[PDB]
Amino acid sequence: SHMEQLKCCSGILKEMFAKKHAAYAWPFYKPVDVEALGLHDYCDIIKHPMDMSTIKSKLEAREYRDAQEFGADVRLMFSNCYKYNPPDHEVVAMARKLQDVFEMRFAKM
Ligand SMILES: CCS(O)(O)Nc1ccc2c(c1)-c1cn(C)c(=O)cc1OCCCCc1cc(F)cc(F)c1O2
Repeated sequence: SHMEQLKCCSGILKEMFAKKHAAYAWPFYKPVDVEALGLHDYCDIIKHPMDMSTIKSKLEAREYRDAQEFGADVRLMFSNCYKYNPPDHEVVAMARKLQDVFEMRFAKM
């Protein structure tokens, strides 16, 4: 059932927030602060922004029908990072390391 699927999704996000992955997961914790980072072109490039706190809030509010909808927002968060930032940038390599953790956990359910 989708009820048991969403419970596993809470567990995946819990690992993503844990101190174990904190070294590369921290730039995805809260929404991208465009004013603090000085990213003048971020809103023009990224139409649908996403972060781990928004996914955590949408999960508690039962905004996802199934595990696929949760995975769609998690992948949107990574896809936005790959689209905006340069390929050689630090945050892109951090996104790949966090996605390695997500893809492995998301597949094993
Ligand atoms: C917690 C959300 S925040 O409050 O906005 N903090 C926050 C801090 C640093 C960030 C990001 C966000 C960030 C994240 N993501 C996913 C993006 O697509 C774009 C970003 O900014 C790019 C410009 C800064 C360059 C940067 C340089 C480094 F050496 C490490 C990074 F992690 C960097 O990136």
